[PDB]
Amino acid sequence: NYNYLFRLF
Amino acid sequence: MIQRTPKIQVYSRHPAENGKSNFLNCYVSGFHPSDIEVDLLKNGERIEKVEHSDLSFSKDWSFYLLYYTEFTPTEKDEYACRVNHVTLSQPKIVKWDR
Amino acid sequence: SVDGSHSMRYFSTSVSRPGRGEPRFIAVGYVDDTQFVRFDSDAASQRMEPRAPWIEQEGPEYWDEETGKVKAHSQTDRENLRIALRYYNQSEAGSHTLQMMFGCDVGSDGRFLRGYHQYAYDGKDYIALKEDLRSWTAADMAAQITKRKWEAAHVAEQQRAYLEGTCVDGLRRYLENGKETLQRTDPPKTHMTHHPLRCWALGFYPAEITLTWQRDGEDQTQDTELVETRPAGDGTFQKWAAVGEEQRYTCHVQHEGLPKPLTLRW
Repeated sequence: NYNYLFRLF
Repeated sequence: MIQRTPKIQVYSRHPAENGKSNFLNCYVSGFHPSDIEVDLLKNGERIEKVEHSDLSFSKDWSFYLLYYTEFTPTEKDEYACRVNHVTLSQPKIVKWDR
Repeated sequence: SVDGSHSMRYFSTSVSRPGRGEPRFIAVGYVDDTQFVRFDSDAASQRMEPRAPWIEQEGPEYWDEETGKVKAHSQTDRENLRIALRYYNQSEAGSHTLQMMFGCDVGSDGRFLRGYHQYAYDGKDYIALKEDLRSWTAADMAAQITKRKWEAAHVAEQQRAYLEGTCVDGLRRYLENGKETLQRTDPPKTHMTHHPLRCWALGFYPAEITLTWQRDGEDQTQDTELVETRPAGDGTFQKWAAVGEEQRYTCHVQHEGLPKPLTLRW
């Protein structure tokens, strides 16, 4: 299961 | 930035030098960045069908790739691997040994 | 490994293609040393694809949902590649690489052990979630800017939930469905050669292996050559060790798939 939240730097 | 030179290993999949099907492999590892050219060579001529695994990397973030072509080794037939990378002034050619 | 622990890892690479279009995104998924999924932005499917027989036993909702999450990653790291240019005052003509690793560890019993969430820019550490899954390790002044933002937005909590939850739930399921394949070992095939000598371990899984040289029962480090473990292409791995003067030396091979550590008769 991949992650569902990705953030910017 | 820090560019890492590729580590090259050309080798046979299963043990063989005679009529028994195997796979010729050129495993490149420990390099950065990812743009790399791997050519399997038969007596100096590029083998046309050479597949490779999906790009992945190690704990130090350096990449590794395995290039392979299906083959049936014979006693006399010679093979090689040609690898070019940004860290390489000229293509490096490693010949299959044992 | 010997602990009996099992691990799920997702590796992602983004390489910007200046003047040649949008960046290339490759994402690969591994359970221990066996890959099971992949996603390549250059591929026509534009969807998460299987690479192990036991992941195809998953439902069809899985492949749609997993595709949506890896595509979000690829699109998110495309802006992050551009943010890095501003943080480091670099030009739009250079090719740069952004790498991410995330995943979790479980034990032999399947309980949560560790979590991972790290980034690298151009092959060197950018930012990492620390082992407490609550604080961040920033490697340079650029990552300090990102660390402050991720502390204000409380990103650690949102990741810690995934690592302890959805992450381990999947690893368990993949381990059980791949029981016939994942919870097994391949012992090395040992053999030795001589040249005016070296031991060979072939066809072993997992890749964790140790090759030792002892002369007359004493550890030998000098005149010894050990190459990195290599894949054969069939899911197993290979490694060899080497050192007139002869007969007095012995090669000792240790592996979690070996009933006993092996000693090689020259």
